[PDB]
Amino acid sequence: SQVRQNFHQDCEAGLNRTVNLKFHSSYVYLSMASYFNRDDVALSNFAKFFRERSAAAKAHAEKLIEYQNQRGGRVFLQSVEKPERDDWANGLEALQTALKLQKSVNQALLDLHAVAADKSDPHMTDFLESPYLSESVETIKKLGDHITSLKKLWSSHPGMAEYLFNKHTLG
Amino acid sequence: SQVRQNFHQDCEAGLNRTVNLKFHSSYVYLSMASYFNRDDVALSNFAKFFRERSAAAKAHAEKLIEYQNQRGGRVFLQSVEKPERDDWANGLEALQTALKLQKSVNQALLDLHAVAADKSDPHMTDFLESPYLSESVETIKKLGDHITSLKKLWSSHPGMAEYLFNKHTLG
Amino acid sequence: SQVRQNFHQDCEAGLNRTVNLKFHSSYVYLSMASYFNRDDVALSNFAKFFRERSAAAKAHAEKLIEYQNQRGGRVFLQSVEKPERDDWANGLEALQTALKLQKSVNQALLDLHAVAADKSDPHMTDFLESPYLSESVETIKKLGDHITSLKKLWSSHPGMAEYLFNKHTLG
Amino acid sequence: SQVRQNFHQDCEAGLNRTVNLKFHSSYVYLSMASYFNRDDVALSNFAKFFRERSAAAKAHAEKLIEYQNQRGGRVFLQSVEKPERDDWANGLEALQTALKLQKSVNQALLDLHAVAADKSDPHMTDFLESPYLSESVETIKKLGDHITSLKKLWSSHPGMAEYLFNKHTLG
Repeated sequence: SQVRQNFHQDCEAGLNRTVNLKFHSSYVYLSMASYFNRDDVALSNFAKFFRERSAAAKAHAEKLIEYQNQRGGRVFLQSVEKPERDDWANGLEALQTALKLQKSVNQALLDLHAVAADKSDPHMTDFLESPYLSESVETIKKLGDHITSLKKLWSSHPGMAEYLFNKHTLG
Repeated sequence: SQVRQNFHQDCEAGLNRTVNLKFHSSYVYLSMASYFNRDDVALSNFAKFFRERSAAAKAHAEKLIEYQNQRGGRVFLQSVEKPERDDWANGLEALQTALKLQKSVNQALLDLHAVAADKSDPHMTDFLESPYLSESVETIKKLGDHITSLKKLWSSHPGMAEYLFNKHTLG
Repeated sequence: SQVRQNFHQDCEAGLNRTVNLKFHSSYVYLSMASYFNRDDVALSNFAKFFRERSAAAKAHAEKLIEYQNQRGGRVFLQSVEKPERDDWANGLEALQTALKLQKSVNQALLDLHAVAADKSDPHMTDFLESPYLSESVETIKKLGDHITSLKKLWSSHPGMAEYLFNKHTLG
Repeated sequence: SQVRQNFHQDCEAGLNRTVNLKFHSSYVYLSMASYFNRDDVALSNFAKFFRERSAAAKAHAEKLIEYQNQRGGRVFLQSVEKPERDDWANGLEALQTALKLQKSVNQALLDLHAVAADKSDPHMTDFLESPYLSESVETIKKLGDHITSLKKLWSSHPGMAEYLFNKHTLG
């Protein structure tokens, strides 16, 4: 590539692994959004919340693909594995699964950053920091706050907890 | 009728039965709306909800009457039977009665569609599909969602369940 | 499902197969869009065109998932297979691959329609017709027109053909 | 300097070398812009393109001079060497010369970044990353895309290639 400069193979490969990871997350959230729209779950604002997370993860995957092209790397897409579950039990469990998902995606981004740093690629570390690393920690804080608030309500009544939270926090 | 063309007697008769069915539904919802406005029930948004369903069913009956005229059939109106109850117990029971009502009306519309299809009347099947069959399934999904949400609250406290739902969902 | 009515298992299953098919198409177009953004291909309007097709297929998959929920079926997501190629050769070949892709997706939709018809589900046949079947034939006609125009230019000079078409037709 | 803090001599010197490099680039592009305005070349949009690159490089040199003052360093200006050529042959050759020029300027910026990093100067690495390193890679990608598009047309007819590109891409 006539454009390629100071772009290491390990950074190119790591970038391709990270887009698959982002697509996988998006698919997971899509599953959650669809689950909450079921007539027997009926929590429209939980669904909306996960639909937004799904869209955000997908956009991230797309921007990482664009970055690959801009640096002169070659995009290699892999199959996207289905979510681990089709039934997400309830709103608290879905929220907790999302926190763990976001934390593992954050770790992958941290690891990718470390490779760019080790390879002395200031352009990539800069790109990874804003907005990827920053959106990650914000989302993690928001999910953590949400889990705390829902847990407090859960202790009183789970039926009412989900209904109230869906309305006052997610709405 | 100089206008009549490819309009079978069975479709004409079925159409007349369906308008009575629509008027009967409207009357049922009117009864529900009035019940929720009682000083000892006092759930103004439940009443409003059933008042809208009543108006929608009535409009449907009117449009079916117009369709009969447009195709050259003759309208025959029958007496409208009163609702089965004057007292609807509570908000959950009223909602459940409505789901069953909507499902039987949906079935009648499906049966009517099948007769039009069997008689090779593409104009009538098309007319029945949009908006009749489509509004039917949307209403059924909404009522199902509503019953799920109210049932969750019911498990905690029925008194509070109705008050909250009337305010946050129906309002 | 309290909402389910006149919804056959075969229609429910077919719907789940079709969303995977739609997601697979979207992924294919994403691959094409990314390929055209490579510094050694550089046909920004071809990329834009495939990016739009990708977004359209994804939206379709999402609406089919919503339909499943509305009828009371249960969504089961499967893994999304990667595109068959990472390198798409050129603009004419990418266009020809898309026509074949659209035609097979159209066939799957026709087959699904036939199952709904056989099961006497007027709601589903109606839903499949507009906008799914209609967007399909429009896209197929547009792709066919595009292939004809590009082929005419190709016969003179492929280098210039892509550059001109990218600018005057896709731009 | 009462203002100087955590500003190493090597970073101060490197900054002065980089402004000369930026001024030299600007001068090179000025030469290219003037060449394309010759009555015997007459490619007004190629000239405009190089005129913009010239202005951008000059602005960069000016901002680096300001940075030197802000950190308490002392600006030392050196003579600006003339471009290596007065005649740039054609549009493809000028474009290729620019890619190589941008890549060497990018390397100098990467080297400067590495010195700041080694000296533990987070303010300077941050300043170098945005917008210097980022504009560099964007320009390199754009020049690469341009060379690809022009090369495709060149294979058919160089006379027409320049005329079309000057109009459809650079215009």
